[PDB]
Amino acid sequence: PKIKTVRGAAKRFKKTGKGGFKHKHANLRHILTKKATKRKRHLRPKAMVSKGDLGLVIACLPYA
Amino acid sequence: RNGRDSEAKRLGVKRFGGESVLAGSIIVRQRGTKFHAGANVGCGRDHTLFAKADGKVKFEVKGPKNRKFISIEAE
Amino acid sequence: DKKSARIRRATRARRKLQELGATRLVVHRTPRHIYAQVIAPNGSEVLVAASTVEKAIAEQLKYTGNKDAAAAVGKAVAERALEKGIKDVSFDRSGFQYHGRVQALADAAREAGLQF
Amino acid sequence: MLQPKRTKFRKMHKGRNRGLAQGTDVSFGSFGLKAVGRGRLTARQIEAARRAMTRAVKRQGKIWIRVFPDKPITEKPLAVRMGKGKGNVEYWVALIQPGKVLYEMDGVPEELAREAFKLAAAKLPIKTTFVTKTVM
Amino acid sequence: GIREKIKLVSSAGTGHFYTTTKNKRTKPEKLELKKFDPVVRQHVIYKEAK
RNA sequence: UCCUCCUAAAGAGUAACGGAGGAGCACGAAGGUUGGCUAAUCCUGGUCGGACAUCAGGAGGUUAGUGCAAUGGCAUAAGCCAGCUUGACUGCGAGCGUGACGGCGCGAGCAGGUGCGAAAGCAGGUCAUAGUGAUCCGGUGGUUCUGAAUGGAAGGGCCAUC
Repeated sequence: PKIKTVRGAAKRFKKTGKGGFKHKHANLRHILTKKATKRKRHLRPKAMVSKGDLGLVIACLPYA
Repeated sequence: RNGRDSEAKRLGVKRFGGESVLAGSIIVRQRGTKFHAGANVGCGRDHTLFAKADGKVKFEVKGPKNRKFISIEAE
Repeated sequence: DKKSARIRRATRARRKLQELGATRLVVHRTPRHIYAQVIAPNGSEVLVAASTVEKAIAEQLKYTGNKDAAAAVGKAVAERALEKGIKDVSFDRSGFQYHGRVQALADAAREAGLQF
Repeated sequence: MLQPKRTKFRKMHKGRNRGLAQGTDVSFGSFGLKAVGRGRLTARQIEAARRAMTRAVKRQGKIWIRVFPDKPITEKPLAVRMGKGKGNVEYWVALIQPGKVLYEMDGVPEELAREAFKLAAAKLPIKTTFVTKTVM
Repeated sequence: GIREKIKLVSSAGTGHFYTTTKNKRTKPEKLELKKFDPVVRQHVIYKEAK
């Protein structure tokens, strides 16, 4: 049978032109009053997946 | 009733005398001001010293209290 | 001590101008003969000075050490600085409140070309 | 039983006894007992030596003690496994390096001084020698 | 943590708001800081609210 | 779990059921700026008043203080007082520090619009280092971004926040 994509992974990573992956930062959901605007502002833009965990991401979504 | 400790903050001098640095690079990480900002050097809110211009970093002693200063010369 | 209090008062401003690296107009005030000087950023040389202590400027005003004297010195420094070439400067109170003679000298200087 | 008062900390590290003695000269009396060996003296040993000399001199002259314990030593209770924290303080010891002057004395004849110090040294765990105050 | 969180609502029609904390026990009156509203790009009065 | 010192061997880091202590906050001011001021402890005189209230002078130079444990720092004061204020602002951010990663920290400078000062200038919270919890699910406000025949709506997405 063909490989099954990890659906949870497919909802959090998007593939880019050079084979990288972009993901949303993981600290901007709640408990935001006590956070400085500088830290919230920097977490807004999407970021690239690090090299160390890139191999893990490749296995999770081999098709996308 | 002991056994508690805090994660080390990795303070200390990051750039030493006589080596070129880029603008905005951290030179010294410190709790207080062991070294005071000199020329082309800025002091952060946590007393971090960073380069405000590109050049060579040097240390010197100045003032009536012989307190240490960090400067940058455009070389 | 009056001098020690004054130096302590002006130390922060002097250091701020020194690190900023800009020509500064420094004024010294006394019960008579208000002085004024222009200092290079390095602080080692005087670009130009004026005051009411010299006969060249003390032969007109009735009495040295008043509002009129401050305006004359403040004006006097102006054309000298303009003739020299330097235009922008930083005023230094030198621990003197910017209220009376000091203000009059600065007001005369700024309206005479040395905007700051 | 010499012991400090309200020390900053109850326990301290074992450390090491390397180095060389500092107080190597007679400073108060005319005769003294110098330490030849290296080791530590407990408070009990210092008291025992002091009592021996005072009796020997028959409360004649002056006695100076140039060493203070100022160092707690712990000891685990019997039938206690390793770990579970530092042991409780038991006794205080003074670290002695070679050349250290232990006791000083004055106001007695040299002959009587020698036997008095010899009796004290017999109750100490370190080799000792008799010294006399030097002129400069 | 007696200090509790409030919402500062711009006096302008825009829905933008700030969030902060205050102590109702000591300072029960409303808060009327003057802050910058980016929707209208002007400094306006902000009123305290839930 | 987090913070400070030592262990830790003069860069960083470094274990033990090793030795000492703290935090799960507080503050619309204790924040910003402008102006001004400089302690502890002792000696002498003086009603209650007395070793220790307040006043005057002298030695002293920070042994004081710094909202909270400790370390480092602090006279240009970061310590103390007063006026005016909301920069405890929005969109960014060269370049660095720190982590396996998630992440965390510092930051000149640019645009917009503000506060203090005559002005140069300072201000993107607090002398710094603890005061904190990922994702999922769901709530509240804004935004035709989407909205499975069409026009709407429901529901999702994005932004702010619980």
